[PDB]
Amino acid sequence: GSFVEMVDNLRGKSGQGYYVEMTVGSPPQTLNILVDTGSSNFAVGAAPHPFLHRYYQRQLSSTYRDLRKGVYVPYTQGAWAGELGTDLVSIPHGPNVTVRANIAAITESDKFFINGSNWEGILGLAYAEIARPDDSLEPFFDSLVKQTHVPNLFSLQLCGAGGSMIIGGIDHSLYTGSLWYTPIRREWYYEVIIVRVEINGQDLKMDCKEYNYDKSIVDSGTTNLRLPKKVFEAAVKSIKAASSTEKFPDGFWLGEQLVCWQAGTTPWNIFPVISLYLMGEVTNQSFRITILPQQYLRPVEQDDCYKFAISQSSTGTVMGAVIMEGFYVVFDRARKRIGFAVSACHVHDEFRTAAVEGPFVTLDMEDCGYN
Ligand SMILES: C[C@@H](NC(=O)c1cc(OCC(=O)NCCCCCN)cc(OS(=O)(=O)Cc2ccccc2)c1)c1ccc(F)cc1
Repeated sequence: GSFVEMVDNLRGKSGQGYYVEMTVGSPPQTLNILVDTGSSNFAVGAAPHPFLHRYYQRQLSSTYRDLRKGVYVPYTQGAWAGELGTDLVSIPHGPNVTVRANIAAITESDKFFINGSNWEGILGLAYAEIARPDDSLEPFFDSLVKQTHVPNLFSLQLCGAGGSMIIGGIDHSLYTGSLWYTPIRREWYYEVIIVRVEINGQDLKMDCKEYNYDKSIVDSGTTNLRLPKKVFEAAVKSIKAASSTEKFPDGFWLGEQLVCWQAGTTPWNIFPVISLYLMGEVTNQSFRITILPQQYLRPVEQDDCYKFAISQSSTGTVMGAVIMEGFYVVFDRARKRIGFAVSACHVHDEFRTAAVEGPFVTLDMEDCGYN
């Protein structure tokens, strides 16, 4: 395909975050940057840190421009403090352009960087509304689109146990079947609306407003499929019931205890598939994405240990890596929609595969959103 050079430009397959190489400053300073659709700030470690192998050295960049303003960004897991500036930025295995972007030099941090993760910064791909200090600090992708010809669209193929980030388009070799789109409800986080949830085909039977209580987002920076407390509780009960041929401790379901199997003997078959129906592009029409235990049971560095990766949240549903690793996801910003298609690299077995199917009839989907 025409976008071949961007294929396989991500790393972090069996790791702690998917990252892409980004070259900043002049002379060139390339760093590993976490791909995060759950935030909107581009920031890079700029001082030595125990978990960082390399960092941004502003004094060595002749093109660096100090903005003379501090910036602080808290996340679900950790936070960092830094200094704002702008510099030249290019993505070697991404678009063939170079833009001057806002860059936050991370000088201090608390539980942000992850030991052994190999990434030294973060690329917040969400919208300006949630950028810090405020929405006036233009995010990287916004700069890319405004300064260049690059189409306002990117797509992610996260390959778990690194993947491809196609910028400006789509590569058809990354998925099979059809692409199904759900509207981006509002441009801040990549917010979507979930209208129905099934465990092995069985409806969880909860008011859809509960599935999006507060909000539902697609976030490549979050490991798990996080669900509102009420939904999490009902989901776990149903999953346990469907996998009753085997019993596991309560801690396993809370992500506190790991369960290991002899190398290559994990009974994937005893666990149910999980389906999330998303609002479609046509009135009263929806489609569903289905993941396998290979997606929600994550390996932990002759024993194969796994952690149940569906957890609870008090800030809404978060469709993280657990969801994204089963699909090729198209962030069509230009048409305010997110597309899903079965990923050509998703992990499965000879009996089941992840799926994206439709259409389905779902009424009153507009009422599912939180106001
Ligand atoms: C990068 C990594 N992300 C995480 O481990 C990560 C990020 C989160 O919130 C967003 C956030 O903090 N974004 C800010 C950027 C990340 C900062 C991390 N301190 C929440 C989160 O919590 S969780 O519900 O998934 C349970 C959990 C906790 C710790 C480790 C694994 C799983 C885990 C990640 C690992 C694997 C992936 F496939 C994708 C992402």
